Amino acid sequence: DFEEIPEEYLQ
Amino acid sequence: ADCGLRPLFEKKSLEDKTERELLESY
Amino acid sequence: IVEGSDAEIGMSPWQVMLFRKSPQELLCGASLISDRWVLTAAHCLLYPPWDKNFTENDLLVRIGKHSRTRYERNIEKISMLEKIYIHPRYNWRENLDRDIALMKLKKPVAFSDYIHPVCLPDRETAASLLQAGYKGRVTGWGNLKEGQPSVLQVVNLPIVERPVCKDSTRIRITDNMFCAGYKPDEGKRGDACEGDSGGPFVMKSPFNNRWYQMGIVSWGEGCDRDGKYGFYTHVFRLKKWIQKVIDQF
Ligand SMILES: C=CCN(C(=O)c1cc(Cl)cc(OCCCONC(=N)N)c1)C1CCCC1
Repeated sequence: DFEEIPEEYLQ
Repeated sequence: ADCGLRPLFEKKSLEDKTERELLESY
Repeated sequence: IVEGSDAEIGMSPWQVMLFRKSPQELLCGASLISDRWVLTAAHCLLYPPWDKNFTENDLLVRIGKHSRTRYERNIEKISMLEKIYIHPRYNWRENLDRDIALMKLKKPVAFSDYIHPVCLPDRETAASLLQAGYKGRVTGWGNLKEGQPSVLQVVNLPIVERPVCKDSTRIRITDNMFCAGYKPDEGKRGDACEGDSGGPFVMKSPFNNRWYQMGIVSWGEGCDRDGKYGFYTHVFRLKKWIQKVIDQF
Protein backbone atom coordinates (compact mmCIF):
# COMPACT_ATOMS: atom_id res chain seq x y z
CA ASP A 1 0.00 0.00 0.00
CA PHE A 2 2.67 2.48 1.07
CA GLU A 3 5.07 3.61 -1.63
CA GLU A 4 8.63 2.96 -0.53
CA ILE A 5 10.51 5.92 0.79
CA PRO A 6 14.26 6.69 0.49
CA GLU A 7 16.36 4.17 2.42
CA GLU A 8 18.41 7.17 3.56
CA TYR A 9 15.62 7.61 6.10
CA LEU A 10 15.12 3.95 7.03
CA GLN A 11 18.75 4.04 8.21
CA ALA B 1 5.62 34.00 15.59
CA ASP B 2 4.47 33.24 12.10
CA CYS B 3 2.37 30.41 13.51
CA GLY B 4 -1.08 29.73 12.24
CA LEU B 5 -0.78 31.68 8.99
CA ARG B 6 -0.93 29.44 5.91
CA PRO B 7 1.32 30.38 2.95
CA LEU B 8 -1.31 29.41 0.41
CA PHE B 9 -4.29 31.04 2.11
CA GLU B 10 -3.99 33.68 4.86
CA LYS B 11 -0.73 35.05 3.45
CA LYS B 12 -2.40 35.49 0.04
CA SER B 13 -5.71 36.57 1.50
CA LEU B 14 -7.37 33.44 0.07
CA GLU B 15 -9.99 31.48 2.03
CA ASP B 16 -10.28 27.72 2.03
CA LYS B 17 -13.52 26.09 1.04
CA THR B 18 -15.08 25.57 4.47
CA GLU B 19 -13.46 27.98 6.92
CA ARG B 20 -16.50 30.25 6.70
CA GLU B 21 -18.52 27.57 8.55
CA LEU B 22 -15.97 27.84 11.38
CA LEU B 23 -16.15 31.63 11.49
CA GLU B 24 -19.93 31.70 11.19
CA SER B 25 -20.26 29.52 14.26
CA TYR B 26 -18.30 31.96 16.46
CA ILE C 1 -12.09 10.75 9.39
CA VAL C 2 -15.71 9.80 8.78
CA GLU C 3 -18.05 11.94 6.70
CA GLY C 4 -15.28 14.40 5.89
CA SER C 5 -13.91 15.72 2.60
CA ASP C 6 -10.57 15.80 0.80
CA ALA C 7 -8.33 18.53 2.14
CA GLU C 8 -7.22 21.32 -0.17
CA ILE C 9 -3.48 21.49 -0.90
CA GLY C 10 -1.77 23.56 1.76
CA MET C 11 -4.95 23.49 3.92
CA SER C 12 -3.29 22.09 7.03
CA PRO C 13 0.39 22.70 6.73
CA TRP C 14 0.96 21.71 10.36
CA GLN C 15 -0.41 18.20 9.85
CA VAL C 16 2.24 15.56 10.48
CA MET C 17 2.17 11.79 9.76
CA LEU C 18 3.55 9.38 12.33
CA PHE C 19 5.03 6.57 10.27
CA ARG C 20 6.26 3.14 11.24
CA LYS C 21 9.59 2.14 9.70
CA SER C 22 8.76 -1.59 9.59
CA PRO C 23 6.22 -2.66 8.76
CA GLN C 24 6.01 0.71 7.03
CA GLU C 25 2.65 1.92 8.31
CA LEU C 26 0.64 4.99 9.32
CA LEU C 27 0.68 5.05 13.13
CA CYS C 28 -1.08 8.34 13.90
CA GLY C 29 -1.50 12.02 13.15
CA ALA C 30 0.54 14.73 14.84
CA SER C 31 1.12 18.47 14.45
CA LEU C 32 4.06 20.79 13.87
CA ILE C 33 4.24 23.50 16.54
CA SER C 34 7.76 24.73 15.74
CA ASP C 35 10.58 23.74 13.38
CA ARG C 36 11.77 21.16 15.84
CA TRP C 37 8.75 20.09 17.93
CA VAL C 38 5.85 17.80 17.05
CA LEU C 39 2.79 17.31 19.28
CA THR C 40 0.84 14.03 19.35
CA ALA C 41 -1.35 11.79 21.56
CA ALA C 42 0.57 9.77 24.15
CA HIS C 43 -1.45 6.67 23.28
CA CYS C 44 0.12 6.64 19.77
CA LEU C 45 3.43 5.76 21.35
CA LEU C 46 2.53 4.08 24.62
CA TYR C 47 -0.47 1.87 25.14
CA PRO C 48 0.26 -1.30 27.15
CA PRO C 49 -3.21 -2.87 26.85
CA TRP C 50 -2.30 -3.24 23.17
CA ASP C 51 1.39 -3.97 23.75
CA LYS C 52 2.16 -0.70 21.97
CA ASN C 53 5.42 0.90 23.18
CA PHE C 54 7.38 2.65 20.42
CA THR C 55 10.71 4.37 20.81
CA GLU C 56 12.52 7.08 18.86
CA ASN C 57 14.14 4.75 16.38
CA ASP C 58 10.87 2.92 15.76
CA LEU C 59 9.56 5.99 14.14
CA LEU C 60 9.60 8.49 11.29
CA VAL C 61 7.60 11.73 11.05
CA ARG C 62 6.55 12.80 7.58
CA ILE C 63 5.65 16.49 7.18
CA GLY C 64 4.10 18.30 4.22
CA LYS C 65 2.03 15.37 2.96
CA HIS C 66 -1.29 15.23 1.19
CA SER C 67 -1.25 11.73 -0.28
CA ARG C 68 -1.55 8.98 2.29
CA THR C 69 0.62 6.38 0.58
CA ARG C 70 2.82 8.15 -2.01
CA TYR C 71 6.33 9.32 -1.25
CA GLU C 72 5.73 12.93 -2.26
CA ARG C 73 9.06 13.84 -3.89
CA ASN C 74 10.16 17.47 -3.53
CA ILE C 75 7.10 18.20 -1.30
CA GLU C 76 7.29 16.13 1.91
CA LYS C 77 10.06 16.06 4.52
CA ILE C 78 10.80 12.93 6.53
CA SER C 79 12.51 13.39 9.90
CA MET C 80 13.95 11.14 12.59
CA LEU C 81 13.13 11.66 16.25
CA GLU C 82 15.65 12.66 18.83
CA LYS C 83 13.42 12.34 21.89
CA ILE C 84 9.87 11.45 22.87
CA TYR C 85 8.36 12.93 26.04
CA ILE C 86 5.12 11.47 27.45
CA HIS C 87 3.20 13.37 30.14
CA PRO C 88 4.27 11.87 33.49
CA ARG C 89 0.65 11.44 34.59
CA TYR C 90 -0.77 10.20 31.28
CA ASN C 91 -3.47 7.70 32.40
CA TRP C 92 -3.50 4.71 30.06
CA ARG C 93 -4.90 2.40 32.74
CA GLU C 94 -8.30 4.08 33.01
CA ASN C 95 -9.46 6.96 30.80
CA LEU C 96 -6.55 8.27 28.63
CA ASP C 97 -6.31 11.34 30.84
CA ARG C 98 -3.48 13.66 29.74
CA ASP C 99 -3.19 11.93 26.37
CA ILE C 100 -0.31 14.09 25.08
CA ALA C 101 3.36 13.68 24.08
CA LEU C 102 6.06 15.88 22.57
CA MET C 103 8.59 14.64 20.03
CA LYS C 104 11.84 16.54 19.39
CA LEU C 105 13.07 16.22 15.78
CA LYS C 106 16.71 15.37 15.29
CA LYS C 107 17.17 18.40 13.04
CA PRO C 108 14.85 21.34 12.34
CA VAL C 109 12.49 21.28 9.39
CA ALA C 110 12.44 24.13 6.89
CA PHE C 111 9.10 25.72 6.21
CA SER C 112 7.56 25.94 2.76
CA ASP C 113 4.11 26.39 1.25
CA TYR C 114 3.14 22.92 2.56
CA ILE C 115 4.91 22.97 5.93
CA HIS C 116 4.12 25.62 8.55
CA PRO C 117 3.53 25.42 12.32
CA VAL C 118 0.21 25.96 14.07
CA CYS C 119 -0.24 28.23 17.12
CA LEU C 120 -0.73 26.99 20.66
CA PRO C 121 -3.53 28.83 22.53
CA ASP C 122 -3.10 31.39 25.29
CA ARG C 123 -5.43 31.68 28.26
CA GLU C 124 -7.60 34.17 26.48
CA THR C 125 -7.96 32.59 23.05
CA ALA C 126 -8.88 29.43 24.97
CA ALA C 127 -11.49 31.20 27.07
CA SER C 128 -12.96 32.97 24.12
CA LEU C 129 -13.10 30.14 21.62
CA LEU C 130 -13.50 26.92 23.57
CA GLN C 131 -17.27 27.11 23.81
CA ALA C 132 -20.19 24.77 23.03
CA GLY C 133 -21.55 25.29 19.56
CA TYR C 134 -18.30 26.71 18.18
CA LYS C 135 -16.78 24.58 15.45
CA GLY C 136 -13.27 23.34 15.07
CA ARG C 137 -11.58 21.28 12.37
CA VAL C 138 -10.04 17.83 12.53
CA THR C 139 -7.78 16.28 9.92
CA GLY C 140 -6.18 12.91 9.23
CA TRP C 141 -5.55 9.93 6.94
CA GLY C 142 -7.43 7.46 9.14
CA ASN C 143 -10.37 5.23 8.41
CA LEU C 144 -13.38 6.58 6.63
CA LYS C 145 -15.58 4.02 8.24
CA GLU C 146 -15.81 2.27 11.57
CA GLY C 147 -11.86 2.19 3.81
CA GLN C 148 -8.90 4.56 3.96
CA PRO C 149 -8.55 7.77 1.97
CA SER C 150 -6.02 8.42 -0.78
CA VAL C 151 -5.73 11.99 0.34
CA LEU C 152 -5.84 13.99 3.64
CA GLN C 153 -9.42 14.28 4.90
CA VAL C 154 -10.96 17.19 6.78
CA VAL C 155 -14.13 17.58 8.88
CA ASN C 156 -15.56 20.56 10.90
CA LEU C 157 -17.32 19.67 14.17
CA PRO C 158 -19.02 21.67 16.94
CA ILE C 159 -17.75 21.64 20.54
CA VAL C 160 -20.34 19.90 22.76
CA GLU C 161 -21.60 20.93 26.23
CA ARG C 162 -19.69 19.18 28.98
CA PRO C 163 -22.75 17.45 30.58
CA VAL C 164 -23.83 16.02 27.21
CA CYS C 165 -20.30 14.63 26.81
CA LYS C 166 -20.48 13.02 30.28
CA ASP C 167 -23.95 11.50 29.74
CA SER C 168 -22.91 9.89 26.46
CA THR C 169 -20.38 7.54 28.03
CA ARG C 170 -19.55 5.28 30.98
CA ILE C 171 -15.97 6.55 30.79
CA ARG C 172 -14.92 9.05 33.46
CA ILE C 173 -14.40 12.43 31.70
CA THR C 174 -11.78 14.80 33.21
CA ASP C 175 -11.06 18.53 32.91
CA ASN C 176 -8.25 17.67 30.52
CA MET C 177 -10.68 16.54 27.77
CA PHE C 178 -13.47 18.03 25.79
CA CYS C 179 -15.80 16.36 23.27
CA ALA C 180 -16.94 17.38 19.82
CA GLY C 181 -19.48 16.13 17.34
CA TYR C 182 -22.97 16.62 16.03
CA LYS C 183 -25.97 15.44 18.11
CA PRO C 184 -28.21 12.74 16.55
CA ASP C 185 -30.94 15.26 15.65
CA GLU C 186 -28.71 17.97 14.19
CA GLY C 187 -28.57 16.05 10.95
CA LYS C 188 -24.91 16.49 10.12
CA ARG C 189 -22.36 13.78 10.89
CA GLY C 190 -18.61 13.42 11.15
CA ASP C 191 -15.98 12.07 13.50
CA ALA C 192 -12.36 11.12 13.68
CA CYS C 193 -11.62 7.42 13.63
CA GLU C 194 -8.85 4.86 13.83
CA GLY C 195 -5.60 6.24 12.43
CA ASP C 196 -6.60 9.86 13.14
CA SER C 197 -5.28 9.78 16.76
CA GLY C 198 -2.73 12.44 17.67
CA GLY C 199 -3.93 14.84 15.00
CA PRO C 200 -4.93 18.50 15.51
CA PHE C 201 -8.33 19.92 16.44
CA VAL C 202 -7.79 23.56 15.39
CA MET C 203 -9.85 26.71 15.37
CA LYS C 204 -9.42 29.96 13.49
CA SER C 205 -9.25 33.03 15.70
CA PRO C 206 -11.68 35.70 14.57
CA PHE C 207 -9.39 38.31 16.24
CA ASN C 208 -6.06 37.83 14.57
CA ASN C 209 -6.97 35.28 11.82
CA ARG C 210 -4.52 32.71 13.07
CA TRP C 211 -5.15 28.98 13.46
CA TYR C 212 -4.79 27.65 17.02
CA GLN C 213 -4.60 24.02 18.09
CA MET C 214 -7.20 23.54 20.86
CA GLY C 215 -7.33 19.73 20.89
CA ILE C 216 -5.50 16.47 20.07
CA VAL C 217 -7.61 13.60 18.65
CA SER C 218 -7.80 11.23 21.60
CA TRP C 219 -10.55 8.62 21.81
CA GLY C 220 -14.11 7.68 21.03
CA GLU C 221 -16.35 4.63 21.06
CA GLY C 222 -16.57 3.41 17.54
CA CYS C 223 -16.58 6.20 14.92
CA ASP C 224 -19.49 8.45 14.05
CA ARG C 225 -22.10 6.58 16.17
CA ASP C 226 -25.26 8.55 16.93
CA GLY C 227 -25.22 9.81 20.47
CA LYS C 228 -21.49 9.24 20.80
CA TYR C 229 -18.81 11.94 20.54
CA GLY C 230 -15.10 12.29 19.89
CA PHE C 231 -12.92 13.25 22.82
CA TYR C 232 -9.79 15.36 22.61
CA THR C 233 -6.89 16.29 24.85
CA HIS C 234 -7.39 19.86 26.12
CA VAL C 235 -4.14 21.43 24.91
CA PHE C 236 -4.50 24.64 26.86
CA ARG C 237 -4.89 22.84 30.25
CA LEU C 238 -1.66 21.02 29.51
CA LYS C 239 0.25 24.01 28.14
CA LYS C 240 2.35 24.41 31.25
CA TRP C 241 3.83 20.97 30.73
CA ILE C 242 4.42 21.89 27.09
CA GLN C 243 6.29 25.08 28.05
CA LYS C 244 8.28 23.23 30.68
CA VAL C 245 9.40 20.38 28.43
CA ILE C 246 10.20 22.68 25.55
CA ASP C 247 12.40 25.13 27.38
CA GLN C 248 14.07 22.60 29.63
CA PHE C 249 15.13 20.46 26.69
C1 LIG D 1 -14.95 2.80 25.45
C2 LIG D 1 -13.84 2.69 24.74
C3 LIG D 1 -12.45 2.37 25.32
N1 LIG D 1 -11.24 2.99 24.68
C4 LIG D 1 -11.07 2.91 23.34
O1 LIG D 1 -11.85 2.22 22.68
C5 LIG D 1 -10.05 3.62 22.55
C6 LIG D 1 -8.74 3.49 22.91
C7 LIG D 1 -7.76 4.12 22.21
CL1 LIG D 1 -6.15 3.95 22.71
C8 LIG D 1 -8.09 4.91 21.07
C9 LIG D 1 -9.44 5.03 20.69
O2 LIG D 1 -9.83 5.78 19.60
C10 LIG D 1 -8.78 6.34 18.83
C11 LIG D 1 -9.38 6.80 17.52
C12 LIG D 1 -9.96 8.24 17.59
O3 LIG D 1 -11.15 8.27 18.41
N2 LIG D 1 -12.26 7.85 17.80
C13 LIG D 1 -13.28 8.63 17.55
N3 LIG D 1 -13.14 9.95 17.65
N4 LIG D 1 -14.42 8.10 17.13
C14 LIG D 1 -10.42 4.37 21.45
C15 LIG D 1 -10.59 4.20 25.25
C16 LIG D 1 -9.79 3.69 26.44
C17 LIG D 1 -9.99 4.56 27.62
C18 LIG D 1 -11.25 5.35 27.34
C19 LIG D 1 -11.71 4.96 25.96
